[PDB]
Order: sequence, then C-alpha cells, then structure tokens
Amino acid sequence: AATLPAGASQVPTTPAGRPMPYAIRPMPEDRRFGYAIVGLGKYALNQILPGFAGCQHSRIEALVSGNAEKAKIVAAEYGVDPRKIYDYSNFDKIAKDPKIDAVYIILPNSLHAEFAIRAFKAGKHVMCEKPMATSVADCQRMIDAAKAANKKLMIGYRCHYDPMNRAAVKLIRENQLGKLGMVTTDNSDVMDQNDPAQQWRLRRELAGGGSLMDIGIYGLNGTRYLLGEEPIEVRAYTYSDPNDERFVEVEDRIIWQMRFRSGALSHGASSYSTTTTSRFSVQGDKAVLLMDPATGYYQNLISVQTPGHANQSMMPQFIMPANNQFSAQLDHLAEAVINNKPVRSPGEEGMQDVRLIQAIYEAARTGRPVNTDWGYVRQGGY
Amino acid sequence: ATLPAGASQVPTTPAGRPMPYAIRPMPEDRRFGYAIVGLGKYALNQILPGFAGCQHSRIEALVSGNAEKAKIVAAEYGVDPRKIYDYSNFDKIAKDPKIDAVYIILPNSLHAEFAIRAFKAGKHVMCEKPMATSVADCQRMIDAAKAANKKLMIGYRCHYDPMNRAAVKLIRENQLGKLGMVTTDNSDVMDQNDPAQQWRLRRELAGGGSLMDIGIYGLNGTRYLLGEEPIEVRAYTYSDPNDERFVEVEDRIIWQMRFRSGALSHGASSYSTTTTSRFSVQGDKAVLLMDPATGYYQNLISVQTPGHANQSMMPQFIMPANNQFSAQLDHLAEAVINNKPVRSPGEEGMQDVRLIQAIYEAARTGRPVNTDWGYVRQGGY
Amino acid sequence: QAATLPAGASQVPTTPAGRPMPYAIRPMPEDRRFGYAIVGLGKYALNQILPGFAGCQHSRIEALVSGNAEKAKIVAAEYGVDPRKIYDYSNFDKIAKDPKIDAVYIILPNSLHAEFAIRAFKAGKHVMCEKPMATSVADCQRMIDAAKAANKKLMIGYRCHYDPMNRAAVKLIRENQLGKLGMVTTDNSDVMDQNDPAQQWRLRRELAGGGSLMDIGIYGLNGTRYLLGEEPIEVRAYTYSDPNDERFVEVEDRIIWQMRFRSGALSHGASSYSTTTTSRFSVQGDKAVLLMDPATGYYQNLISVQTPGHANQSMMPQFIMPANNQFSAQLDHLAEAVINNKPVRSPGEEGMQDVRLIQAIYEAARTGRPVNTDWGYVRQGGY
Amino acid sequence: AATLPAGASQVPTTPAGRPMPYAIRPMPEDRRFGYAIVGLGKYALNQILPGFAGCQHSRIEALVSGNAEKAKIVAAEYGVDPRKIYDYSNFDKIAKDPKIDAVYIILPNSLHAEFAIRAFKAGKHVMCEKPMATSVADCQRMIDAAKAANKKLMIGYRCHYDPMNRAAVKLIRENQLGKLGMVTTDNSDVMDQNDPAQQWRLRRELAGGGSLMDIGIYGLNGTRYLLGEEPIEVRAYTYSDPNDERFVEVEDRIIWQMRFRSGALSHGASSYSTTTTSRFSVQGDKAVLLMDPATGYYQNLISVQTPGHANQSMMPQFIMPANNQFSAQLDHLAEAVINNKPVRSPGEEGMQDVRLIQAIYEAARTGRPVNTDWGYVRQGGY
Ligand SMILES: NC(=O)C1=CN([C@@H]2O[C@H](COP(=O)(O)OP(=O)(O)OC[C@H]3O[C@@H](n4cnc5c(N)ncnc54)[C@H](OP(=O)(O)O)[C@@H]3O)[C@@H](O)[C@H]2O)C=CC1
Ligand SMILES: NC(=O)C1=CN([C@@H]2O[C@H](COP(=O)(O)OP(=O)(O)OC[C@H]3O[C@@H](n4cnc5c(N)ncnc54)[C@H](OP(=O)(O)O)[C@@H]3O)[C@@H](O)[C@H]2O)C=CC1
Ligand SMILES: NC(=O)C1=CN([C@@H]2O[C@H](COP(=O)(O)OP(=O)(O)OC[C@H]3O[C@@H](n4cnc5c(N)ncnc54)[C@H](OP(=O)(O)O)[C@@H]3O)[C@@H](O)[C@H]2O)C=CC1
Ligand SMILES: NC(=O)C1=CN([C@@H]2O[C@H](COP(=O)(O)OP(=O)(O)OC[C@H]3O[C@@H](n4cnc5c(N)ncnc54)[C@H](OP(=O)(O)O)[C@@H]3O)[C@@H](O)[C@H]2O)C=CC1
Repeated sequence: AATLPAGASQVPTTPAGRPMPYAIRPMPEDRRFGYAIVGLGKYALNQILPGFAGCQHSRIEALVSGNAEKAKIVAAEYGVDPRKIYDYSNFDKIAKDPKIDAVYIILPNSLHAEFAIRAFKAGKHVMCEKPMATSVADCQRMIDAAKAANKKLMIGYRCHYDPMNRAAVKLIRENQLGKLGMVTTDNSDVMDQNDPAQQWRLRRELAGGGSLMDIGIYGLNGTRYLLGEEPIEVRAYTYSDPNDERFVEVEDRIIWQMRFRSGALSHGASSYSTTTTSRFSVQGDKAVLLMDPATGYYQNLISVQTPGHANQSMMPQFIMPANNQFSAQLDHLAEAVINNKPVRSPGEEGMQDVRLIQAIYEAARTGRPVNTDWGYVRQGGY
Repeated sequence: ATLPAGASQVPTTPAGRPMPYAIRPMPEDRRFGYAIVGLGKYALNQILPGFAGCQHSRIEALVSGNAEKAKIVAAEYGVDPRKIYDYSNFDKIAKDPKIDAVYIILPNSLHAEFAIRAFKAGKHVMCEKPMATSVADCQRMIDAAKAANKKLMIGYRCHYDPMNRAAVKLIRENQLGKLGMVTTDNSDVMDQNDPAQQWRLRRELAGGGSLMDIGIYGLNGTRYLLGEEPIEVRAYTYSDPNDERFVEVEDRIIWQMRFRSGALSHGASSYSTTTTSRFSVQGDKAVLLMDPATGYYQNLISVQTPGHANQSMMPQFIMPANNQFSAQLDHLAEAVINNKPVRSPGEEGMQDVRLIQAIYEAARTGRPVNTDWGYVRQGGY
Repeated sequence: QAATLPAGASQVPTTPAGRPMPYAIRPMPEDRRFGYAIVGLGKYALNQILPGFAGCQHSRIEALVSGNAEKAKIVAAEYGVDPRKIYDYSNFDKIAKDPKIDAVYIILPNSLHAEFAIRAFKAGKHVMCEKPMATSVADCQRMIDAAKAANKKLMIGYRCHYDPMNRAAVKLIRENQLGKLGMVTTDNSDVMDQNDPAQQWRLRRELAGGGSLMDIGIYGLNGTRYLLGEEPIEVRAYTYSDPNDERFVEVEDRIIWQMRFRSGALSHGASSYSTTTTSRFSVQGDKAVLLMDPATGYYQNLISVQTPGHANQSMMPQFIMPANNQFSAQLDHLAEAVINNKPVRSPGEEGMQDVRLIQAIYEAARTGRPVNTDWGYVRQGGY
Repeated sequence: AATLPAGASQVPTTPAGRPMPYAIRPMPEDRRFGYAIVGLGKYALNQILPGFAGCQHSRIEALVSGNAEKAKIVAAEYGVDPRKIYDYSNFDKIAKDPKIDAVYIILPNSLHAEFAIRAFKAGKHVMCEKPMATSVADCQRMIDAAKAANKKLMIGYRCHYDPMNRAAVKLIRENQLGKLGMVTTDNSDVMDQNDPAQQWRLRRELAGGGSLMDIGIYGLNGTRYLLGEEPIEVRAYTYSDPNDERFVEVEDRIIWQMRFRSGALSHGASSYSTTTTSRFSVQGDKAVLLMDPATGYYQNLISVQTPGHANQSMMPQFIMPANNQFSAQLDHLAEAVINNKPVRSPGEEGMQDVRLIQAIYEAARTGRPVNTDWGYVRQGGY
C-alpha cells in the first residue's frame, strides 16, 4: 500500500520553523570587502552599483565624484554614509579608512592611470575599468605602482566572469569545435554625441581611441580567450565619414585581421555608426560556435552548429547556476585577496590589449602588418 | 568638420559630470517597508534578493519559526535583529509603524490565518499563490482586508513580468486576430527530499497537487491572455498509484475550458516530467508561442505565421522594465502611495481558487462544471 | 621536407576529360520500376504527390484516373503520361488489363477511399490510400479483407512515417533521451476556407466523415502514438463550433481530446479549422522535453530537446540531404516492400486503428464520458 | 439558422470530376526550353539535374560527358535519348540539333571559357557556373562570343534566384536596416582531397584559385547585392598551413575587407579547413540583418535584429511561395530568351567578381590596397 515518504508525513500542519531551503541561485554570504567607487557615471550607476546586491563578499563603502549633489543622491540610494563621499581632490584621504579595501575606477580612459596609482599609494587594491589606459607606458606605471604597494591590480573584464562566455571557453577547450581555424567578431553601437557619457569618448585625449578602444576591445579580447592563445601579427584598416562631426578625433569603424602561432586566423570590426551588435564566431574543423549575443550585460546566447544541428545554451529560466558577470567580477578581487590568489584579469592582461590595440592602430595607419610576437604569457590561463 | 560642442566642452582633467542616462530602473527610495513571513525556498531565492532592484520597497522585518535561520538571514540583509518575529508574537507587528505591509510566503493552508492576523495588525497584505486552500478562506481574507481598510494583493509575478505584459499587449492590439485556441503546460519533477516540496505532497497543507502549485500559471495565464473568464470547464487527472509522492495530491491533471467569446483552451500541469512552461495562443491571423512562458528569468515569446517567427525577449544591454519580482513588490507600494487598486487583488486570487475547485470537481465527477458566475476583472488583465 | 599535392589532385588532366561518378550528397535517382495509377487529380495530388515522384528512386507515374478530362489531359502532358493511360471513374476497373500499373494511389475525398481501394484490389493492384483511411471502421476492414483476398499490399498515406525529422524524434525518444515519458501535447490547425474547391467536400460529413480531427487532428493522434510508441487505453474529449458559422454546420471546427496510455503516460491535443497554421508536438519525459515545431510540415520541420539552459535543435542540413523527402520516401516505400516481399510500415491495420480511435474520440465528445480503447492493437514492425 | 455554403452543398457524393485545385507551390507549365548539360559531376548530378523537375519551362535535352558509361547511366535516369549524348570532341555537333536551345557548363573553372565559346559558335545560349573563368581576359572572350552569336550569357549565381536571399535584398532596399555601414561574411567547408570533385580544386591551373574562387565568392557577390553597390578598393591577406598537402597550389584561408562609395565597409573570409559556415551580417543604424544559413542549397534563414527582438524568416512549412533557386535559375534563362529580356546574372556580372577576386589576390600578395573603382554598373539592379 503506497504511503507518503517520511519527510512529507512529518511536516506539521501548524506554523513551524523549517530548515534552510535548497539554493537555486547564489545566496548572499558576507560583506567583508569594501569598495570605493570612483566616477558616478553611466556604467557605475546603471551596472556596477546595482551589481553589488548580488555580491557574496563585497559592499560599497565609499563614493568618489566631482558632483557633490549627485554623490549625495547616489549615497542615499545605497546607504553609504555622507561622511565617506570623496571628491577628486581629497581622494588620497581614503588612506585613513581601513574599511576601504579597494577602489573601483570608472572614469574616462585617460584618467585611469593617475587615480589607480594614487590609489596604490593610499595602500589599496585597484579594480580598474577597460581599456586599462591610453598608453602602454601608463599601463606599466600602473603595474609598477601595484607591485610597489604590494596590492592587486584588476581590470574590469566582465566577460572573464560571464557564465555564457565561460561555457564557450570550456566547450572549446573540450575540443567540441575541433582544430580552430577562423574567428569572426563584431561589436557595434550607434554613437550619440548628446549622451553625457559618450562626449568624452569622442575626444582622442580622453578616450585614447575610437570604437576599438571602447567596444572593439571585446572582439579583440574575446578572440584571445576563445582561442586560448595570442596573435603574432596584425593588419587593419579604419574609415570614418570625414563629414561626420562625431569622428573628427576618434575612429568610427575599424577592421583588424590577426594570425596566431597555431595557424588560426581572425577578422573582426567595431563601429560607432551601426546599431547594437555583439557577435563572435569560432570555426573549427568539427563544429562552429556562434555567440550572439556574445558580450551583453544580459541575455547572452551561444550555439554550437554542425550540419543539421544547432545546440543552443543560455542561462536557465528558473535556476541560476552561476552569478551574473558584474557581481562575480566584484567578488573575484575580494576572493583573490582573502585567499592570497592571483586575479584572472591582472594588469598585465589589460596591458596586452592596449599594446595590441596600438599595434592595430599602427597597422591601419601604415597599411602594413605589425608583428606582435612579443611573448606575452597569460598567467593562470584564459 | 568640427567636433560637437558637448564633446569639445568636456574637461581634460578630473571633474564632476551630470547624472548619467538611465538604461535600467534606478533606485529611488525605500518608503514602503515589508515584513517577510516564511524564510523558505521562494523567500530566500527570489523575494529577498528581489528587493535590491525595487524603487520604493525595503525589508523591515522577518517572521520565522526558526530562530537561528532568522538571525542568519537578518544579518545578510541588514535587518534589525530586534525586528525578527516568530509565529507567536507575529501580531506585535501592529506596534511598528515602519512595517507597512506583510508578505506571506508560507504553505498554502497557512495563508489565510496570517493574512487575517496581519489585517488586524493594521497592515497591507501581499500573499503568495495560490491564495488559499478554500474559497471560503479567500473570502474571509477579503472581508478582513476591507474591515482593516487595507489592500490585499496576491503574488502573481507574471502580472508584472515584461514579456508576459508584452504578450498581453500584442494580443489586445489584435496581432493574432480572433482568438480560438490556447494551450498551456507547466511542469517540473517533484523531489520529495526537497524540504520545500514536502508540504506540497500533503493535501492539508497544499490544498491540491500540480494544479494548485504550477498549473495555476496556465490557468491564470489563459485568462489574462484571452482577456476573459471561462464559463465551463472539464478535466481529468491521473497519478501512478504506486508512486509515494502522489498518495494525497495529483501528479498530472489536464483541463479544458470554453469562454464566452467562443475561444477554447486545453492545458496541463505535471509533477513527474521535467521543466516545462509553455503557452500557445492561436488566432486566425497569427499564433503566439511563449516559451519559456512564466520563468523567473529568460522568458521568450514568438509570433508565428507561415514563413515567419518574430521573437521578443529582454534586450542584451538595456532593461526597459523592472524584473517581475521587484516590480511586484513596488506595485503594492505605489498602489498604497498613490491611492490606487492593485492589478492582482484578493478577488483575482479567489477567482483562481474557485476555478481550480471547479476543475477538481470536473475531474472528480467526469462531468463539465459551469463557471459562468459573472466574475469581473477590476482594472483589466 | 616540403609538402606536395596528393595523388588524386596531381592526376587530374588539364584538358577536357571524363571523370568518375561523383560523391552523393542527396538521394540519387536509381530506377522507375514501380508504376502508379494516381486517382483524383486534386490539391494534394497536384501540389505534393505528382511533383513528389521526381525524387523517387524506384517509382513512376504510369496512369491517371480523373473525372475531369480537360484537367487529366493537361496533367498527363505535364508528366509525360500516355494519353491512352487516362481513366475516368467508370472505366477505372480496366487498369487490371495494364501490367505496367503495379499500384494505385487513392487521393479522393475520404468517403470514396474504400470503394476504389476495393475495386483496385479486384483489379489485381497494390494500394496506396490517403488518410484518413475511410469514414467507417467497417469500411476499413472491408479494405483490409479485399487486400488479403487479392494477396496485394495496402498502405495508408502517413507521410510523417517517412519524414526525416519525425524519424529523428522517434529515434531520440527510443534512445531514452527524454527519460520516462509522462505528458504529450499536440496541436494541428489551419484556417478553413470554404471557397477553396478542395475544402468544399471537407465541410460535408457524408464525404469527410468528420471535421478537423479526421482531417488534421489525426496527425496529433497518430503522432502521439508513434512518439510514445504505444496505444491509448482510454480517451475523453470535447468539441465546440460557432453555431452561426456556415463552415461548421455538419463537421466540427475545434475538438480537444486527452488520452491515457498503458505506460501511464498522458496526452492532450486539439485540432482547429478556425485558427491559423499550427503543427506542434511536445513530449515531456523526466529527463528532457522534446518540442517539434513545425512538427508535420510538408517542409521545414524543426525539433528541439530542451533542458534548463539548453535547446538542442535539429533540422534538415543546408547543403546535404541525408534522407529523401517524405513524399518520395512514402511512394518508394511501397515499391520496395513489393520488390523485397516485406510488409509496409503503414499498413491498412494502422490506418484502421486511427479511424477506430477517432470514432472513440467523437463518441467521448458526444457522450461527455470516457471511452475505453483497450482493444489490443499491436503495431507490426514497430512505430 | 446556419446553413452550408453553396460550394460545399454542391459537391457530389459520388465520384465526379472536380476543378483545377488551388496552387500552393509552383506548378509545372511547359518544357519548351531545352538544355545540354556539360560535365556530369558533383553539382550536376546532385543539384542541377534533379533541379529540372521543379522547372516550369525547362527540360534536359542532351548530355555532354567524357565518361560514356556514366553518361548512359545518367541518360537513362533522366529519359535522355541515347543519341543526344555527346563527348568533349563532338561537342560542336549540337549546332545540328535545334532542340538544344542552350548549354549549361558545369566543368572545372579553367574549362568554362573554352566550352562557352564553342557553344556560342554552335549558336546556343549559355549558362555557365561560377566562378566565370580563371582570367579576366577569358571572361571578356566569353562575352565577346556571346555578342557575336547574339545569344545570352548567364552565370550560375543561384543565390540571385533564392527566395530568402531575395527577401533579404528586399527588406534592405525598404530601409528596414537604416544606413548600411558594416557587412560581415564567412563561407567555409572542410576540403577533402579524396573527393573526386575536390581534386581539380587543389590544382591552380584548373581552379584559378583557392577558397575565394570556390566559396568566398558567395560572400563577395553577396556583399555586393546586399549593399546594392560596388567596392572602390580592397585589402586582403591569406594564410595556409605550409605542411598541408591540400594547399600546395591554392589558398586555404583568405580574409578581405572592402570600402564602398557610400562609405559602407565589409570584412569577410573563406576557409577550406573549417566546417560548414555560410553567414552574412549587414549592420545598419536602425537594425542588423543576420543570414544564417546564408547561401545554403536548402534551409536558408534570415533574421532582422534590434534590442529585444529577432524577426526571423524562412521558407513556409506547407506552402512554397517561390520556386527553389535551382529550378528558378534554370527557368530564368528560359524566360529571358522567350521574352527577349536580359538575364539578372549576365556575363558582365560574373566578370566583375573575377576582376574583384583578382584584385583581392593582388592585394593579398602585395599586402597593399588595390583600387577597384573601375565603373562597373549593375544592369537591372541587384
Ligand atoms: N566593462 C564594461 O562593460 C564597461 C566599461 N566602461 C568603462 O567605464 C569607464 C567610464 O565610462 P562610462 O561610465 O560609460 O562614462 P561616463 O561619462 O558616464 O562617466 C565618467 C565618470 O568619470 C568621472 N569623470 C571624471 N573626470 C571626468 C571628465 N573629465 N569627463 C567625464 N567624466 C569624468 C565622472 O564622475 P562624477 O560625475 O561623479 O564626478 C563620470 O561619472 C570607461 O573607462 C569605460 O571604458 C563603460 C561601459 C561599460
Ligand atoms: N510566485 C512564485 O513564483 C512562487 C510562489 N511560491 C509560493 O510561496 C509559498 C511558500 O512556498 P516555498 O517557499 O516554495 O516553500 P518552503 O517550504 O520552502 O517554505 C515555506 C516557509 O513557510 C514557513 N512555514 C511555517 N509553517 C510551515 C509548515 N508547517 N510547513 C512548511 N513550512 C512552514 C517556513 O519558514 P520559517 O522556517 O522561516 O519558519 C518555510 O520556510 C507557497 O504558497 C508557494 O505556492 C513558491 C515558489 C514560487
Ligand atoms: N497526407 C497529406 O499530407 C494530405 C492528404 N490529403 C488527403 O487526400 C485526399 C484528397 O484530398 P485533397 O487533394 O486535399 O482534396 P481535393 O478536393 O482537392 O481533391 C479530391 C479529388 O478527388 C476526386 N473526386 C472524385 N469525386 C469527388 C467528389 N465527389 N468530390 C470531390 N472530389 C472528388 C477529384 O479529382 P478529379 O477531378 O481529377 O476527378 C478531386 O480533385 C483526402 O483523403 C485527404 O485527406 C489531403 C491533403 C494532404
Ligand atoms: N553554384 C553552386 O552552388 C556550385 C557550383 N559549382 C561549380 O560547378 C563546376 C563543376 O564543379 P563540380 O561539379 O563540383 O565538380 P566535379 O569535379 O565533380 O565535376 C567536374 C565535371 O566536369 C567534367 N570535366 C571535364 N574535364 C575535367 C577535368 N579535367 N577535371 C575534372 N572534371 C572535368 C567532368 O564530367 P564528365 O565526367 O561527365 O566528363 C566532371 O564530372 C565548377 O565551376 C564549380 O565552381 C560546384 C558546386 C556548387
């Protein structure tokens, strides 16, 4: 005679306490790691600050901006106390607060170097957004300062902590595509000069470059970790409508071709004049991987294609096997510290992309191939 | 060819800039305080984490029968430890004005009593689905809400899910033409070892099987997609008699309904088959496929015609609408703040319970059950 | 060392020269041994079947049977059929005098399947008959009896039994990729247009035998059966049609039926004459869920096995054709069955089973009570 | 008081003749235009011959083959009169048969010109497979011979008669994508030297080139008809594993990028060492078009993408609004001759591709950009 299992039969029919429920998504754990967010801009307020909620070891300790009115408003929304609101002048004072373990620099590309360096002098860990800086030299000075302060330097490569991108790298390493031979990337988005956030991006001094530096870097970096190797030479070409006021100083569209030591090739482009595009294609001799969206803030989708098949993968509809890229990025530094472990996106990684972006820019300017076989080594893997 | 003024006027040195463009819901305030009742699977996996994205809501207190757990959860959400209640002193919430409403996330059979006690404590009530395990209990919850002059809202997250609302919108815009056939399926493998599932296998606590638990999504969904109520239902249920999970509640049940407009629907719910959340709405111009239809995340809808499949889902960079969980929480807040009725009132929850009761009767007797009792959806679907 | 070209490439002449038979990436024509007499030059015959012969590997059109001489003459010319090989419904029986007519393919209104199938067997021919088999269980049996008496094969036109994607779906299910099966859902619909000549007999119960269930719901019914690989033991149903709609005065528009199988699996499906194109099947197991959509299209079928975080889709390739199209395959299947003295996958008994089940479903809808269908049908040769 | 409509009530209950039925797919009409198929190879026997069945005005009249035994086998399979089987020596005798309206050259690239010219001298129209020829000069010779015999010259660009490709061109011209700015193409497939058909493809003298001449041309030609304009300059690079016996004479992978007079850019590639890929992407400032499969023999699929939307189109599941590309291509020449109209894919169109391919190879060899602003005008649109 079929009867209910023990567990079900033991459940009281009256109000009673029960055990900790099964977890189907990352549960909050602690808030030991305190960050100091610098630059309350579009990315900071739209993605990063809201991203702390899901963190399992991170919290917002202080804010840093030149707009006190805004800073006050953003502080009240995140319970940050007014007393811990720094401006770009007193920033160095963060040194007097041991509760500020690290700083997260979300300022224009040109101001990354200086504040990162000032942050290390203040004896703090540094989370710096990409592109690292607007010059290779500055990246090195950022790295030296990191070593000197004996703190960690991490670049905001969210995709290195995105579930779907991680799944993509895994299937590739498992040889589901076979011998890799051709990678294709495209990253685009219509430039709106009226958007406060986009205005400095049109300034060569502030941005360091056009679409490549801002978004093309996703195809560049992605080609590198998807392939799991570095380019030995690059060739490129760029074109911008001469009559378009948006590109007087920075490039609109640029295309770059690369060759790797394994024999694999790649061709990708970035654009400021075409609508939303984030697509990566990795061709092997067994199958072809299509990541589309490839690097979105949300809804990434990948597919392994073979004649007659399209095996798609995306985040589940009810469970959450891994944390979102933002919250995961924030906790990755926090964890690297408390565990005395190297970071997956070290300053050396961000410097590699800057060097590569310069070799690419130089290739487009000269119209000749630029050797990039300078022996960079990815510590810890891709 | 010169650079725009805005670009040219941006300083080369560190300086303050204006409030950035918002591409997703920004936090605004935390004026509506909630007392969360029942630190279970839904509370800790979806609800509490959903407060962060709210624009007018916050966690003020916790109500639990497990002291150690309550402390751990309170610490994780910065909840004042002195604001942790148990099921005995729950009534004392009446003394804290910072507690605007309560959110009942307890087993179905306990919804009514804690909802009514909450109204006597002068609080607004947010209660999870299914509303209750009897039509009479639903009514009492409603009588209590009116006596206390407080709002009663049932946890129909799909009533605040972007994709579901987009689905309702195109249907109302007549993109499918004349509606004639809806198909629904909601399923998931019942694991009797999961503490959260244990009470679901008990008739006294659950009030029913898969229909009361997840089939209700198809039922409720069929109603808001067609934008009308069923006037007749038929159904059949079957469960493996040797499976210990279904000794008291149904595993699989199939229900068929007819609407005044002439539209028909057939749907099912299952406790023994893997994850399924699929809705289909056939019109004479196009067919809508929602799959996933009612997920926590990743919903996807598609309007299909010969040679075309127009899919819609949440964007990859922008977020034009708040997630269903945060939106649901704020909806009660805003309704109270702005003196407006809620989209998912107690009457809506009660309609489902009555219909579910009718479906069970139909499956029991094997005869059709008339449901043409004139229910009116206040404020639309 | 340094690479050199392989022998094959190095041996290719640089001048015009004959080469070997090429690699095959699609079914190649082979012969035209099996001759068909097509009965009823209507919508299905002219849009799908006659054109479907070109892709066959053993079948050909030998003669035509039509009641419209003007039309038969035109079609005969389009397919190179001997003008003398055109029969009408009166001299039909004379096909017995032509040895090059191995079989007939009845593509007539449902109510006329039985008599022409029987006249064909008496004419000593094999028979391919469209679905639904007939309009009465008794007539189905009369067709089977006539086949047995003539010692000829009887095959029903279940094209999906020879459709690549449907076979792929059946295969992954048998491989247990979905786990234990518990819930099947089907929907088959298309807007009925009474001004279409082909639909006019479908609105007449005497000619059609029934409404949407008999016409297209049968795909959901038959599909549930070969997807689960078993037979229902009981059915329950309900039907409804706008009482003021002239299309449904004699046959049903929408009908919903649910069934239970001996394995314990359940199913709920529907067919509709008033909603647009729908051909969707879903099979839920405790390990995965299969979604076939399109499920039974003339073309472009697509299937997907879904699990949290995954959707593995399968469809016909873009450059190769691993298996022949369902129409050509169906036709060749009877041909090969005769030549190799083997039974067909879709025999008269299979078609009769659906007709019995459909009658049971209509009965259940009419009485509002369940109907026991545990009558012991056994699928010879598997599903 | 509902009653049945006239049509239904008038249907006899006994066997009776009925009208012509509604057409839901292209119906056969006539077989007035006769072809002589030259070269019974992989494409001919797998796609072209089987493609005649779906034609509305075309038929196979004769076969030209160097393999007499294969020719007789194929002849019997298609009801071709045994006497209508020619070989490469008596090929010119087709001039004596008025039933042969045209020839279809499905021979190796290097032999196209030769037989097309002999066909024109034979007074026949000519359908010739792509790539047109292995030299620009040979392309012109074919055109000259066409004009000399006053017969039409059409190149086998099936995609110019493929429903989905046409649908893609139509929506672009309707401005559903906005201002076009970036096109990406990829056409790949694993080269198998054991396949008799691929053996001449590895011979430069017979192929004229590697993957670009064979399948890259789809991306090239596609970029042109999707943009609806011509490139004014190209840049390219190619690489092939030096130890692979497959690429001793022809290239494996080649990447090319182009700039158009409208300002639009493009970057594509073709590969002989990676599995099945046929993907076209067209980015505008309003939407992005993804064609994938882009140029398949079957199952093409297109999708217009915008944030939160993916509107896909493909061939219906029950109706066939337009004929398949193969039958359509064959009928296109037939209709053009019968209606005294030019063909959508004239010799000049095939020649443009060959010239552009020459420019791309030249650009790959010199590592310098090549100007292609030579004034080609698409007669009749793309
Ligand atoms: N990894 C990713 O996904 C993304 C990374 N980013 C990166 O984040 C960084 C910030 O970009 P984003 O948020 O989009 O841009 P914003 O223009 O919106 O913000 C820049 C912020 O830096 C501060 N700032 C200091 N000096 C200046 C100055 N002279 N001009 C403009 N701003 C100044 C401002 O803070 P305050 O006004 O408060 O004083 C402002 O909030 C960039 O390095 C960018 O590459 C951007 C988007 C996504
Ligand atoms: N809308 C949606 O998407 C969903 C809604 N729900 C609904 O939420 C409610 C709770 O379900 P769920 O969180 O999954 O289940 P759980 O079993 O995980 O939790 C029920 C909670 O209520 C408390 N409780 C009080 N008395 C009992 C009792 N006698 N037996 C069991 N629990 C008791 C416990 O909290 P404590 O230990 O702290 O005392 C327990 O954690 C149900 O009404 C369900 O239908 C569930 C999932 C999704
Ligand atoms: N398996 C599949 O995918 C499909 C199967 N079918 C089946 O094919 C059969 C024919 O249907 P379909 O082609 O669509 O329909 P049609 O109405 O278009 O044609 C029926 C044909 O049979 C002949 N006929 C003889 N007597 C009659 C009569 N009294 N009334 C009407 N027609 C008559 C006519 O041919 P003639 O004028 O030359 O004498 C007529 O063209 C049906 O059994 C149907 O179920 C239909 C569609 C798809
Ligand atoms: N548009 C499309 O989709 C496609 C177009 N093509 C084109 O069709 C043409 C033929 O290629 P394909 O069918 O694949 O290749 P094959 O190698 O399979 O066949 C070439 C045919 O031409 C004849 N031939 C004469 N001389 C030679 C020779 N010296 N070497 C090889 N063959 C010779 C042979 O016919 P016989 O034995 O009878 O004498 C042979 O079967 C090419 O120009 C190719 O680019 C190819 C694939 C697809």
